[PDB]
Amino acid sequence: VILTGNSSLCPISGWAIYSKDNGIRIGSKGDVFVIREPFISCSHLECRTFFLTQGALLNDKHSNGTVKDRSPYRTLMSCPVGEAPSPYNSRFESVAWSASACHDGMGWLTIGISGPDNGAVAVLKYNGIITDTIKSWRNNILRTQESECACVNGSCFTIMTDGPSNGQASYKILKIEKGKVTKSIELNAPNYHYEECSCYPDTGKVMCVCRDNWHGSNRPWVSFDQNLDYQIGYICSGVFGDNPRPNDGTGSCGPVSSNGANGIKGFSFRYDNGVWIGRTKSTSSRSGFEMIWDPNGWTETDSSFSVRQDIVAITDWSGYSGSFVQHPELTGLDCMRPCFWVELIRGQPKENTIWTSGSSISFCGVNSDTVGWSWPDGAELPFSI
Amino acid sequence: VILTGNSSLCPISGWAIYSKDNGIRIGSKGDVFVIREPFISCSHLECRTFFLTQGALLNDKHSNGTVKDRSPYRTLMSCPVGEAPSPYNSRFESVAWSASACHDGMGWLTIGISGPDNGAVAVLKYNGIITDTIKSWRNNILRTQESECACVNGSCFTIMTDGPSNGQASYKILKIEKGKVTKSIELNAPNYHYEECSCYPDTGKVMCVCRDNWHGSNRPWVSFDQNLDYQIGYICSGVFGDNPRPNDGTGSCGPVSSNGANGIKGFSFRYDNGVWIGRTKSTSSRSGFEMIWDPNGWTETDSSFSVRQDIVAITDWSGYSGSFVQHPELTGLDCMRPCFWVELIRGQPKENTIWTSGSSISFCGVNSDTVGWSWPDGAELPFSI
Amino acid sequence: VILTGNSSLCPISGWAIYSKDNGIRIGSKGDVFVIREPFISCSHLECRTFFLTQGALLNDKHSNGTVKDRSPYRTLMSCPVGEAPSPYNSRFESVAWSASACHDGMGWLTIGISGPDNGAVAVLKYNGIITDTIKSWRNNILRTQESECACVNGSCFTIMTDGPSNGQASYKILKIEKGKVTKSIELNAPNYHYEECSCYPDTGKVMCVCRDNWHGSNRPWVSFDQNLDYQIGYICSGVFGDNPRPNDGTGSCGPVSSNGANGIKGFSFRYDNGVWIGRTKSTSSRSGFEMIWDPNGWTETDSSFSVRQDIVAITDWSGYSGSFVQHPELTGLDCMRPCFWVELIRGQPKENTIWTSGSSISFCGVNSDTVGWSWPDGAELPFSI
Amino acid sequence: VILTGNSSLCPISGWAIYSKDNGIRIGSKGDVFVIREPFISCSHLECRTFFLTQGALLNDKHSNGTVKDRSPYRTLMSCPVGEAPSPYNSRFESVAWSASACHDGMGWLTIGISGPDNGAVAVLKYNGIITDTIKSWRNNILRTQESECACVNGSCFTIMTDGPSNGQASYKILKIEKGKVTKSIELNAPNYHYEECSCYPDTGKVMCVCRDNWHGSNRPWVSFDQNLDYQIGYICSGVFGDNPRPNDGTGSCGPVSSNGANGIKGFSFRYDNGVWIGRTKSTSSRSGFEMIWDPNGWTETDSSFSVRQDIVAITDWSGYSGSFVQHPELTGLDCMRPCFWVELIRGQPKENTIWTSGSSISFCGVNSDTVGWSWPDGAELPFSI
Ligand SMILES: *[C@@H]1O[C@H](CO)[C@@H](O)[C@H](O[C@@H]2O[C@@H](C)[C@@H](O)[C@@H](O)[C@@H]2O)[C@H]1NC(C)=O
Ligand SMILES: *[C@@H]1O[C@H](CO)[C@@H](O)[C@H](O[C@@H]2O[C@@H](C)[C@@H](O)[C@@H](O)[C@@H]2O)[C@H]1NC(C)=O
Ligand SMILES: CC(=O)N[C@H]1[C@H]([C@H](O)[C@H](O)CO)OC(C(=O)O)=C[C@@H]1NC(=N)N
Ligand SMILES: CC(=O)N[C@H]1[C@H]([C@H](O)[C@H](O)CO)OC(C(=O)O)=C[C@@H]1NC(=N)N
Ligand SMILES: CC(=O)N[C@H]1[C@H]([C@H](O)[C@H](O)CO)OC(C(=O)O)=C[C@@H]1NC(=N)N
Ligand SMILES: CC(=O)N[C@H]1[C@H]([C@H](O)[C@H](O)CO)OC(C(=O)O)=C[C@@H]1NC(=N)N
Ligand SMILES: *[C@@H]1O[C@H](CO)[C@@H](O)[C@H](O)[C@H]1NC(C)=O
Ligand SMILES: *[C@@H]1O[C@H](CO)[C@@H](O)[C@H](O)[C@H]1NC(C)=O
Ligand SMILES: [Ca+2]
Ligand SMILES: [Ca+2]
Ligand SMILES: [Ca+2]
Ligand SMILES: [Ca+2]
Ligand SMILES: [Ca+2]
Ligand SMILES: [Ca+2]
Ligand SMILES: [Ca+2]
Ligand SMILES: [Ca+2]
Ligand SMILES: [Ca+2]
Repeated sequence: VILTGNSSLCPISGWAIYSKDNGIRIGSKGDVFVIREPFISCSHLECRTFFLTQGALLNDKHSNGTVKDRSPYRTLMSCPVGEAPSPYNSRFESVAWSASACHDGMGWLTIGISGPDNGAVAVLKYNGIITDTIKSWRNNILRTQESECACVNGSCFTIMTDGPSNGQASYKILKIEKGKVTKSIELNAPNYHYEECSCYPDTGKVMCVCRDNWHGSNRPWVSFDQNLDYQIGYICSGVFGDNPRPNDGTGSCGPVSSNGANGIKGFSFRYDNGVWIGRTKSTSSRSGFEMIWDPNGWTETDSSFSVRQDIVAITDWSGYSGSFVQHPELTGLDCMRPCFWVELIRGQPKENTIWTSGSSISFCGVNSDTVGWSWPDGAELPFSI
Repeated sequence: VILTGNSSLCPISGWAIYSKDNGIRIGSKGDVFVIREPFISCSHLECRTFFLTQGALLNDKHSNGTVKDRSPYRTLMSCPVGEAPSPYNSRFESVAWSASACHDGMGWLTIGISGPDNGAVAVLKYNGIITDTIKSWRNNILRTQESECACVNGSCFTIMTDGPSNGQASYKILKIEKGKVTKSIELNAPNYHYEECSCYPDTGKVMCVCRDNWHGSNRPWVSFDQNLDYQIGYICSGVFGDNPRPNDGTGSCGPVSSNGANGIKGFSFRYDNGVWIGRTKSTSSRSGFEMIWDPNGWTETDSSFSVRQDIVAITDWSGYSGSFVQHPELTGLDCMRPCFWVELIRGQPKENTIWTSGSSISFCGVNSDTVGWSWPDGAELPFSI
Repeated sequence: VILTGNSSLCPISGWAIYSKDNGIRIGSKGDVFVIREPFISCSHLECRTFFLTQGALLNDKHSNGTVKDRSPYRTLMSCPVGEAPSPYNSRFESVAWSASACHDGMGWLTIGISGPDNGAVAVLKYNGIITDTIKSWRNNILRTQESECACVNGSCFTIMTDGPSNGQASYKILKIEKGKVTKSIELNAPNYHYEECSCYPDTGKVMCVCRDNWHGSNRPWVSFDQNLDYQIGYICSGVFGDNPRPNDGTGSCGPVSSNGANGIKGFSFRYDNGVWIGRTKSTSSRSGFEMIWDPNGWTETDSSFSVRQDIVAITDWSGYSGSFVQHPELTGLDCMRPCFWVELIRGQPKENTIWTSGSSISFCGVNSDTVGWSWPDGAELPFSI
Repeated sequence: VILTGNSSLCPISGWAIYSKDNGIRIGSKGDVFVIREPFISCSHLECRTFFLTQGALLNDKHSNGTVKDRSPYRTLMSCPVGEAPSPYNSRFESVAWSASACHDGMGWLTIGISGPDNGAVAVLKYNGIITDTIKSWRNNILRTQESECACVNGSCFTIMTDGPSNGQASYKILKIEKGKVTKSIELNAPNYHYEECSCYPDTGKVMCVCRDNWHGSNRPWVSFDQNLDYQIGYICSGVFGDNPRPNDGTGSCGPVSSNGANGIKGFSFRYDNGVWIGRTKSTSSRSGFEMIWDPNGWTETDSSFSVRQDIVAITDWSGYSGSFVQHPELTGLDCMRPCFWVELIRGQPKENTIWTSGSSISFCGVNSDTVGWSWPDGAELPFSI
């Protein structure tokens, strides 16, 4: 089976809860990795949670300093969806402080970036065997999606960035076939900033919705065909998607400068000229989560929208979010099912612990009845250590 | 293989012990979930224990407050029969504070209800993929079996309730095929109350024995064919099945009002006009367990019975109980084998720990020699936390 | 595949070490069951360690009182050979304070006895499904091998005892086919005492070597064909096999009364008129272990022997031992391979802990070079609890 | 599938990071074996880490004294590559204080040496069944590779040593088919010393690079064909490979006596007359690790080399290292892929803890971009115990 990736997104009305791992609550007692940057990806047979460990467990002195993003100890590992990530249930994937993974219908591609900030190297594996490497081309923190790559017709596609986090950087699309890079192109995107892209397949092409850490509080997007012919823009809705951001107002199809510096990984799904936006509830901190349906928000700049569905209350911590899909080959449906996950970050810098970790929740789009609620992390901090 | 469900219940003389997980005893030291509402269900290949976690482990501060029935942290998970439920041996099924599950011979159906009390949503999954949702229709704690659904001829069947726990509510039978609701019907049952049904297949139809929390100390039942043509009644025996209940006396084929409010999940198996009743030994607390064979107790109101088999002594805590079956496709027999499980609740509200959890035992009906004994939880409370 | 059981024992010169689980050393820190009565049994594909848990882990207060033999919490479980028995790696088999198990080439038979001392019941399972029960016929601690049953030509065979531990009791051979008892016979053995038989297949028949707890310091044996036509005797060698026992001297083909009361489970392998005897090194305590080849010891009463191979030094604790075989279907050999295990008992009554448990070692017979040594338990008692 | 072993080593430019288990960091809180002497070996389907436990876990009193090399508690076990070695994820292989293992395309061979120093016995298993034994022929610590054996065309090959660690000893090549020794030959190697060989297949033959503990600070090598026709020598490069060693200088094709006593297990890969040398960074302690490409270093004695790639900084502890290969049957390539692992030793004798253990990293050779860095153990000693 190679996944064809030729179907369009399923029609949906809302989001049904799919998983909740309670990883941090469980890790108070059990042997659970300190992690961050979790994401879900599926094959034609099953779904897995990928994550970047800190090479350490919760409620242990080695969790000290784990707010830090990059180290030689961080590893990409995976476990079944909805299970707490433990050394006893997790598969080792790669040594990595930035990662992506996806399944083409025949095997798992994993991409794990490690090494020094001035010369990092991405190691590509297919079926767990090294198949390629990509070295930093700007010598400034080579980095990738922290969510699943997108597979169409036997090729998989990702985005990598190298360069400043606070100014113009360099962005490339990669086409990968059985773990080997077969094509790449650099985005000609002066005045754009792309990080941590959430990319999905749709009708034989790929759409990515990303993070502008330089000067945009709306999200940049890039779409492309299998030949890497691409288009770029920003989501136009005045329902701004990044964190931090301004209050909702008049949007732009270029970067919205107000509160544009810094950011958070996120995602959106385009339906025609409309968009499903996942975002924090706070404009200033990584708190709460909600899904908003804006029926003209892909291309129009008003702040009007039609549906809001609560996911995490504003009084609870949230974190990264990302898209994942379930292909027809897995579901038996005739359309591409859209899903998403949310990372619930606990500890530093917002809480007075020695450590930082995240738990996860996930949802899938359905055309049937759903409900808003809050499904927060629920851990009681600090722990014994 | 779809399970035919066309066989009748095996002839039996008593109950042989099948499993004991010692979960709470083990959780004094190991990494074991805080749970409640466990149940067993089987495929044509194996048997599994399902349970509602509290998103926390025993002997940890996150076990605090786990007497509480519903939260966003509760998840439906499963592990092999007889094993302690741990994050290291348990599969994630759904986010849920009320659940059911069953296997049609081809795949697992799980039903997990989460969300707010005034608008809960049941998420149905088949082979782990969301296939349907059902929203609360009375906006008052949508809830289901907390035991296995029943499968006959490629369709599976369950009961859901919505409305008051202390007055007339609404009860629906659902027919589900590959995880999609294909038919439903509301019971016309004024003056009845149905919760937490224990439902089994028998001769191409389904029988459910349930809990009347409003005003019955005997148990209500509902039977139906594959078209959802149904019959309703209460078990007539004066050997009253609920907890609490009066002393044994003259029964009724409608609800016995004496000590009828409140209740406990339980089960019974009909054989002709007779009945095997599983019940607590105490009339006032969730203590002890016994099986009673009353050869005319399905339809006649006397308090006489023929056989009593001890399962848990009255000096030890019991809890919920439920039916499960082993189909011919699993056992190789020419009849449907009846079995049952018992939840052994420890902690709150009867013990003044910070937590509540349960362990489990199970038995299967045999036409061979058996013995009464007591197989209680055996944990020594409190733990370290 | 049904195992034919038609081959004869392989020629051997000594014993090569096969496994060591270090269970108690590991259980000082890790989550390891308190156990006793471990044994190994194999299929045509793999070997497993079976054991009777105490429903509790080491280094925990529930290990208190575990010198006690029988309780409702004890369960028969299994794990891979050489692994520490944990809730995270062990399969649940049956509720049991006495047990046997074996594989016929198509599936696992397990026999688990639980219930009260005056009316215990053995539950037989095949492929994990209950297939028969056997109730106590003397109402005095129905009990079985605590080692593997023997399979020949699609039937499996075991021995059960009911009656006094210090006087004449009742002994039956059982023939079991796909978990159903198809034949049984009571041994006509006045003045014999049979407990805890170690039984192996050989040339289409079965040989069992057992424990006389009444009045023999040599071991009783019983051999039989597939029709349960049997012969009985005691091992004649003056190299006495039980513990306690006298110093080596003149043996008997009936029970040797000197130091005959009490005993230990053990085994021996007959080769022609010779015997391989496994025994403790101490005559008075369960200490040390050795294998002795006595080339005429099956039928002759002298105390001469030709080979001794050290297994555990006399300064270290030993415990039960038992035979297991590896059939041609597993090994590819043209003969039946003899193997044995030893239980290394720690704690009560010899050591001042609240608990009793055992670890295990095992060996297989080879016709190649071997060496004597000591492979003791190695745990440092007491633990924190 | 038998692995042909007929391909030559892949062309490479450097080493891409393959795994990092963080075992000791994880064992600060989790249940992780005390180990040493880890090594990786692969089949046509997967890669596994093998290791010698001390029959004890980290952060527990039974870790006391584990600097000691040989005991009856040490066992050869295996787990998936990159996972912490735990009793909950590790398969038991053999009882062993010296070992090797490898897969011939059809099944796993394991070799585990246990017993006394004056008469140790190697137990050979194929698919987990004992297939042969080899006894000590010099009665002085029979010992083997502590890394994978090499398989070519259905036979597997290893080196064993018996005799002094500080003078002339005896060295044998063994040929093994389905776990049975089918041929052996003693090396005629007066004035050489061979221990702990790292052996790989290349073009239908085997090359081993070993440790001279007697009087060489360069490494000895032995190559042979399937008939065990052999050649011997020492690596000629003045880039000395052992630890301890003198500063780089003029090499020798025989043993370099300067600082020749003592040593460390290591490896090298021959390409034409050149060599890839893995070595510690320190000349005096087991600190740091680097890969050096010396394009004439197999046969020429100068100290010039072309490429140095950092692996572990000199400020951090390293340890043993060894070769492993990935065959074409696993990778789908047309050449034999060279890889290596490094053991990162913590505790005694360099740190004053009660215990000694190791974690591991591994790399594979690629003809694509790579980078030098440091991926050290990272644990913060001491632990709680
Ligand atoms: C333990 O559970 C109980 C309910 O059984 C909670 O009330 C406790 O919550 C704590 O105390 C209350 C009064 C309130 O201050 C709340 O915010 C606290 O969290 C709970 N204990 C803890 C420590 O969470
Ligand atoms: C810890 O290991 C050391 C070796 O590194 C042992 O000597 C200790 O053994 C104990 O002390 C010695 C002197 C002797 O009394 C012995 O019998 C003791 O066991 C060991 N410590 C412990 C507690 O086993
Ligand atoms: C590679 C790397 O360190 N990426 C960072 C990321 C990054 O700093 C910003 O996008 C700015 O470039 O931000 C964050 C973040 O929480 O904002 C986490 C990521 N951490 C990890 N992936 N480890
Ligand atoms: C959905 C829900 O909360 N169901 C309750 C159930 C319920 O309160 C009564 O049946 C009255 O309606 O009672 C009990 C109970 O122990 O009596 C446990 C259940 N808990 C859980 N399933 N979580
Ligand atoms: C069924 C039962 O309790 N069997 C006992 C056994 C028995 O007491 C003697 O054989 C005398 O009959 O002795 C021992 C023993 O250590 O001697 C352990 C066994 N314990 C267990 N199998 N649980
Ligand atoms: C069999 C044995 O004990 N081998 C030793 C090895 C050996 O002492 C030297 O090579 C000298 O002969 O050295 C070392 C070592 O760290 O140098 C570890 C090995 N330990 C183990 N394999 N257990
Ligand atoms: C914990 O981490 C902080 C931040 O890097 C460091 O400065 C501090 O020394 C650490 N504490 C210990 C005991 O290692
Ligand atoms: C431990 O077991 C003994 C022996 O049965 C018992 O008498 C004692 O009370 C126990 N201790 C505790 C605290 O349960
Ligand atoms: Ca921004
Ligand atoms: Ca709009
Ligand atoms: Ca009631
Ligand atoms: Ca009656
Ligand atoms: Ca005796
Ligand atoms: Ca003799
Ligand atoms: Ca623990
Ligand atoms: Ca040397
Ligand atoms: Ca050179």
